[PDB]
Order: sequence, then C-alpha cells, then structure tokens
Amino acid sequence: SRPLTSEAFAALGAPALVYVRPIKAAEILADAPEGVEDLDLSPDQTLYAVCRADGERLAVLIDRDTAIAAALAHELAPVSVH
Amino acid sequence: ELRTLPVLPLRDIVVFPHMVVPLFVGRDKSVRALEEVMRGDKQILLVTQKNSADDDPAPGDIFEVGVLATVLQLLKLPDGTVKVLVEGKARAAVVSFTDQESYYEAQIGEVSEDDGAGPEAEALSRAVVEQFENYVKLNKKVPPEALASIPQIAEPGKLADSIAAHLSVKIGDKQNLLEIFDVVKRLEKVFALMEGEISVLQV
Repeated sequence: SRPLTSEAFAALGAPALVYVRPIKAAEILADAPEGVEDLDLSPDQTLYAVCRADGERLAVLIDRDTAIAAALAHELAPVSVH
Repeated sequence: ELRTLPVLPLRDIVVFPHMVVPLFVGRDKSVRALEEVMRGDKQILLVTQKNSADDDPAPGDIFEVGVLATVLQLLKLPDGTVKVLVEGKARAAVVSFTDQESYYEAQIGEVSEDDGAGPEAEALSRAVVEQFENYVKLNKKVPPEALASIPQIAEPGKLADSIAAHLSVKIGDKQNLLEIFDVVKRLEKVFALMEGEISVLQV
C-alpha cells in the first residue's frame, strides 16, 4: 500500500485535526531555561499540549480536559494520543 | 486460529473491520507495541478501553473484542508522537494478555459471523441505507465520500460496520456494535441508533 506521499501524510488532518498529549517534565524544562515550579516536576500535575496534525504545538493547558475543551472552543477537532 | 501479537489500546474510538483511520500514538507502551509490529508483519490488535480518562488502563479496564489491523503508513513526528494510518481487517476475541511489561500483548481468536439471507437481512439492508440517507441530513459531518459509497455496500455486515463508524453515538454504543457478531442483529441496532425520536415501538 502506502497510500499517501510523505508530505500528504504529514499534512493529513489539516486544517482542524489536532492531538492532545501529556507534557513530560523534560519538555517543561526545555521551554523554561530560567526556572519552573517544583510542581512541574511532580506526578501531581500533568500539563497537556494541543498539537497540529503535523506535530506543531499550538497550546499548553493545565490538564487533558482543558486541552480538549480549549481545542473545541477554537474550532479544532481534538483526538487522543493512544 | 490463535496468535499472539502486540496491542494498541484506544482511548476513545472504535475501529471497525475495513475502516482506514489515521491515529496518533504517544503512550510509552503503545509506541513500543508499534515499533515491534513495524519490525515484523506490521499487524496489531486495536482494542478500545472502557474509560477514556484512564492513562494507563489494565487488562480488566479494556474491552475483550477488538480488531486485527495492519499498519499501512507511519511517520514519527518531531515530538515523538507516531502518526499512523491503520486498516482494520477483522474482529478479534481477546483470550488474555500475556506477561509482557514492555507493552501490552495478547492472544486472539478468529470470530464467526451469523450472515445471510432471509427476506430479513434483505429488508434490513435496504431499510438501513434508506434511514442512513435521512440520518446524514441531521448529521452534516458525514463526509460526502461515505454518502456516495455506503449505499453501494452489498455485504450486510460490512454495511452495518460502515454506518456504525459514522454514527454520532457514545463509545459504548460503538463497542457494542463491534461485539454483535450476528449481522441481522447488528443491522437492527444500527437502524435503532439512527432513530431520531425513540420509536413508539420500544416502551
């Protein structure tokens, strides 16, 4: 098979398909070289990112439900990472 | 017969046989299941989890019927999420999960489907097609491709699964349709689900 070309497959989902995924403490530290909260290093918090279908991060929300709601509120169609 | 293969638990969707679906795969164990399958015959078990909130479901929290699928196409995105286009091939009973802690793995049985051909199967297919034509006026998110192709599906079981995929119904209703192996019963359920105002017929 391989039904699509690489560009088509990377594009696939435009313009509205986004996925929502946990942010690990590792990404948090990269985004904030001048300092993060200790809470960001704990399991007690799990921030979520909403990402375009080609991987580009659109937004960071406090949790999964907020990420899902934020995406719907901006006319996107969110899906999970399985 | 019986086979062991790696599993990908789905958070919040059900993939039917013959559906082709893009998926993003981002949990550690799911990613590892996928890497495994891609070094091999490219085939995985899709099975839906009972609760979409659960991040690390256990076997008791995953349904027991799923779909054997083939990975058609794969792209690792820069953030590590794996974008994959999968194709459901066949319903699969889950016998049990193995002992593997790197990733979920399971033994799966083939399923037989009650099929065929009284005035019933026949009238139900035509009725479900007709109902589907009405249903999509009330649900404008069904792609126009599916509006053209679904009226042409000749095999009742395939017809039921294709409509099932397009219904705006809860996860549990989709998983229930996956578990109905009798095709006449399945078409009857898809008909009922498409009813806009509960029939006076079931009170």
